[PDB]
Amino acid sequence: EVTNELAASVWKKKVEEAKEKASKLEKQLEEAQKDYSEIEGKLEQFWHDYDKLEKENKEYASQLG
Amino acid sequence: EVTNELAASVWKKKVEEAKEKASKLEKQLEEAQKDYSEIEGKLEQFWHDYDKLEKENKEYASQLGKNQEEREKLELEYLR
Amino acid sequence: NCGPPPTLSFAAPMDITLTRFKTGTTLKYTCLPGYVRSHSTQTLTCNSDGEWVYNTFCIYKRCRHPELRNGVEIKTDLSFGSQIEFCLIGSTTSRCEVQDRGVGWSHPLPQC
Amino acid sequence: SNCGPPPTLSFAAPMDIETRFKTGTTLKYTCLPGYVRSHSTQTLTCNSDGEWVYNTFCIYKRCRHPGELRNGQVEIKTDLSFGSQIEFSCSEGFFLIGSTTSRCEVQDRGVGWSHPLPQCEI
Ligand SMILES: [K+]
Repeated sequence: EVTNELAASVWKKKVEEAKEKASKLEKQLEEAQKDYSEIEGKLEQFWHDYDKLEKENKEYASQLG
Repeated sequence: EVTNELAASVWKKKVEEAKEKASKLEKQLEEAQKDYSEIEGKLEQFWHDYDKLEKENKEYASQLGKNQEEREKLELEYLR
Repeated sequence: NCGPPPTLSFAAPMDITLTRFKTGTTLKYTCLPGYVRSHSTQTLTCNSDGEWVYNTFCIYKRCRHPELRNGVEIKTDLSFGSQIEFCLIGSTTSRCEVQDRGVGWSHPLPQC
Repeated sequence: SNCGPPPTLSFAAPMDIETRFKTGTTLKYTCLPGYVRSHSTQTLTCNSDGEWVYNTFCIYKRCRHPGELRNGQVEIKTDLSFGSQIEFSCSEGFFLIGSTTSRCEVQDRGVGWSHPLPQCEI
């Protein structure tokens, strides 16, 4: 339990810190989404190499049985 | 007195908003890192599968090369 | 013996058209446009009890990150089918959609 | 026409535990602890110019986000990858109970934070 003037003065302060935090949280999410774009790109490049290998694997096994 | 109560009520609703904006950004950052970790772990396992397949390929070409070389040798032997 | 396979939202059959199926049948599947392979195989199998066994082997592709000068609310994520709310010249929203062997935003950024 | 001893790599280690090498010699490598495969070709190959040919097939593993510190702040100085360090701080009027720093280290075939999040207590 606090006075109305006292509570409002600390809610105002907390609002300032939350604004600064959110502004930071949005730089970190931006960098995270950019990171995920890279790792997903690395995943697509894996399936490209993997698919080439399996086509070769399938053709190899066909010439043996 | 009436102005102070109206000021406190306004800023309490303002801090309740900013708390939600951060909470939604927090969960969005957490889900974005778990999703990165999901792919990173899948790729580490997927490279193992890649390697097992390459080993199979190397063995396949080896068995094939040894087969044609033995067949050529017997055909050359029959011709002598 | 299995009946028709279930309808997946992320994959369709790769070499058959859509009947009954023998036990041990293994249908190969392909990820629908806007999805990417997330498991080493992409198969549905008929088990001894006449049911189809499979997990979720595709996941949503994700659009790239969307800054609006003098004015972007990501309500969910950047995944296929999600929407961003944009100060006022242009579009107020944009959706991650299939765009030429990949995903992309329906509309570019608006003018503030 | 011959390669010398292979260079020592900071991101990978040779799978084999000779001083001259014939053109075409391929030596296989695996990523070091704290690293992860980023390419299909994890090999060094003796080129006809006498130099080993290779790319960087390993990249840093990444630690997950530490989490939010109640009544405090977590400073990500550089990144969240292997070798990097984060700093902890408490808000005014709170005391820090625990470590003020944490490092992304090798933890059981993966990466993790050396020290856990501290407690900011009044
Ligand atoms: K590659």
